[PDB]
Amino acid sequence: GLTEEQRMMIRELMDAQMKTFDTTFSHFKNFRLPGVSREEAAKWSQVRKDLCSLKVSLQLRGEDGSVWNYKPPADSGGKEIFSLLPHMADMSTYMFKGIISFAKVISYFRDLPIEDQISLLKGAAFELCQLRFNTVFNAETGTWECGRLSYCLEDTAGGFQQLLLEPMLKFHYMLKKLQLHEEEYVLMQAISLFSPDRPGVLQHRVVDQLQEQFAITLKSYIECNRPQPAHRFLFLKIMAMLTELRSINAQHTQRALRIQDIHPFATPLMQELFGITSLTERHKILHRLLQE
Amino acid sequence: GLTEEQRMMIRELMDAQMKTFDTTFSHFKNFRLPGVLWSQVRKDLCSLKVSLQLRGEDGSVWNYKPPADSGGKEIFSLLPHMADMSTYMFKGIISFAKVISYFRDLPIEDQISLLKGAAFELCQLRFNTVFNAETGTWECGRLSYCLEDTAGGFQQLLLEPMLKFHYMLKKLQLHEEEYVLMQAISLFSPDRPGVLQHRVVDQLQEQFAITLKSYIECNRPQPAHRFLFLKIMAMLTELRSINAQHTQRALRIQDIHPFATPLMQELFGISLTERHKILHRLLQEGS
Ligand SMILES: CCC[C@H](CC)Oc1ccc(C(C)(C)C)cc1NC(=O)c1nnn(-c2cc(C)c(OC)cc2OC)c1C
Ligand SMILES: CCC[C@H](CC)Oc1ccc(C(C)(C)C)cc1NC(=O)c1nnn(-c2cc(C)c(OC)cc2OC)c1C
Repeated sequence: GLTEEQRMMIRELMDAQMKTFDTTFSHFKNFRLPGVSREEAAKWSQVRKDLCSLKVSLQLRGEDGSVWNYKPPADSGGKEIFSLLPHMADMSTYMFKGIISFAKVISYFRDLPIEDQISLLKGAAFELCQLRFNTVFNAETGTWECGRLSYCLEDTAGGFQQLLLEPMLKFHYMLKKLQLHEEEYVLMQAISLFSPDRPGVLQHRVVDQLQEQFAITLKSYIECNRPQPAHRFLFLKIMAMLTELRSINAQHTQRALRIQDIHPFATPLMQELFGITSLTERHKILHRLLQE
Repeated sequence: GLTEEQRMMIRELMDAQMKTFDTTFSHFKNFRLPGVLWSQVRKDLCSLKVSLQLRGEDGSVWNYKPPADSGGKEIFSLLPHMADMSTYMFKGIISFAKVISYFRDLPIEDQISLLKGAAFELCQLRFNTVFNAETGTWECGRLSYCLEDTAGGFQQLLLEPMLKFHYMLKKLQLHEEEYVLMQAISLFSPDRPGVLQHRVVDQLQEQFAITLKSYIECNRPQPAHRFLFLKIMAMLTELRSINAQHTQRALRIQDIHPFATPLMQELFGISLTERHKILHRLLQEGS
């Protein structure tokens, strides 16, 4: 029931996803692991609050059948709270490079000016990484299954209710419950990627028209491939989830900047995304990875 | 009821133990770990199957579960690590003997022969003092070694003689003084290979055993501790037998998969000073 142009748009996105999403995480290697004033004190108090909501354990399953498991330390008012940040910095950097490659395969992104390509990727990096993370999230176990690596949420005294307080966790549980198709995920990525209101975008009207066509394709896909009355508001549910993900991005980017200020963890590519010291001069690694 | 010489002998051994047993294992570092990624041999290597817990100062916990047996080299996953732990324990044993006055006055080659013969036994006796029998775990400070479940429960595990020894010795509820006297009796064994001053070592061994018997009579009056001295002596005789069996196991495993540290190879080798140059150096050094 889709136009052929809509069918070709989905084929290009799905082809982009197939070439750039390492679903098994087999090529994620050489990552770090946790080892075997008053205004400054107010900074450390906010950071401790940020790191407490997303507590996870790390399981690494070996080829031989052995299992290494890392339980995080409880907070003792020290730097133990940053134990898993180097590993997560390597994981985030590995995910974003796949995101950069994803966008480059899309023709509409390639035809944009390089400065708008940077602004869009800078604005949607966290969101496309979270959207890809949702497809490997097991809601029954609260575990992100990244091939041999596993990230299991820790049982905070309170259960599901206390975890749902955190907007990041509620997002992953709510998005998983919609049981989306691969095509719907990749259309969510395109809609998030081609956001006209990202800071620094200049071709606003072109990006807005592209986003509209991606959203119309998603709306039309749901009408054609889902039972019509039950999924009558599925598109609007997806759009509300994307709007909430944009809010979570701003909050967590602010969290990341505060942590980076007192404890530097970000990789050089992450520093470009966060704004740490012209768009091309400010983001020289991203420019190179887009010019390849 | 102990003689003044017996009281001083217990005091020197207890002082020796305090100075040379790192119960916290705080100075055990730079050890190999399992990497991130035959009938009776494998049957025992499976009975002695343990998980490794590493607790960091911050409160974090690294846990290693061993691979299940599919033949292959998975059975040897923790052996390199266990060789480093054993070598660290034996270095503490060397220091324990060096501070004892009766040992340092022996010829250096008999010091080598005695340490070579009692190395496994003295390490097992120290390991028993950190063994939690209800949890089946050797609690070595930040490191923990927890036995893995197997088919037959306690009955199948008790088949392994080393595991049976640890459970039986823990049941006797021994005091530190009794452990350190068991160590002395094992250390000053006249019948160890290569010993020349047999008579002097035999006289030393007898006086350690007499002190242990006298200590038990003076401090252990309950019906629970009846025949306790003779039970301990029988346990030492059983441990000497287990030493021979497990030393042969180690030589067979070393032949097919090398795991031994350089100091362990000197112990396993069958002049004495030239044969054991590392042990010779550690004995010549000070405390
Ligand atoms: C494998 C899934 C893990 C789960 C999944 C939700 O996550 C964690 C789970 C636990 C932890 C703890 C470290 C334990 C607190 C962190 C995280 N998670 C991050 O450390 C993260 N997740 N995304 N990002 C990130 C990535 C990019 C490109 C970016 O560019 C603007 C900005 C980013 O943060 C603002 C980042 C930096
Ligand atoms: C804290 C552990 C206590 C448990 C209880 C026994 O042990 C294990 C439990 C499990 C495992 C597995 C690796 C899992 C099979 C091994 C071991 N144990 C050793 O790997 C060992 N234990 N002692 N020794 C040793 C030490 C010396 C000086 C020596 O000198 C001649 C010869 C030795 O072996 C013949 C050695 C080499």
